[PDB]
Amino acid sequence: GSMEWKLFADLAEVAGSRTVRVDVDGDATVGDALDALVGAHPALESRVFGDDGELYDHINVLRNGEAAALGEATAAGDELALFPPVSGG
Ligand SMILES: [Mg+2]
Ligand SMILES: [Mg+2]
Repeated sequence: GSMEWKLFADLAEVAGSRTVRVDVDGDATVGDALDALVGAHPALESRVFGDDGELYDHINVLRNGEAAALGEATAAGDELALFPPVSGG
């Protein structure tokens, strides 16, 4: 199904977009949807994933308003969000 990522702060700046539509498999996880996002906007890759290819602990991923693990299922119509940590103390 199709779903959309909303990007904020530094991540929206790096991607050059505040909203990205992705179309993933019916059994796609949030992690699969995240890989689709990065494929569309590869500049995000260094900000989202560590050297090990794992999501950084300090990146906040939401699915429909709630904290989401990358293993969570998705559904057509989902609104996913990525928030970075703030730069200030
Ligand atoms: Mg990398
Ligand atoms: Mg390495």
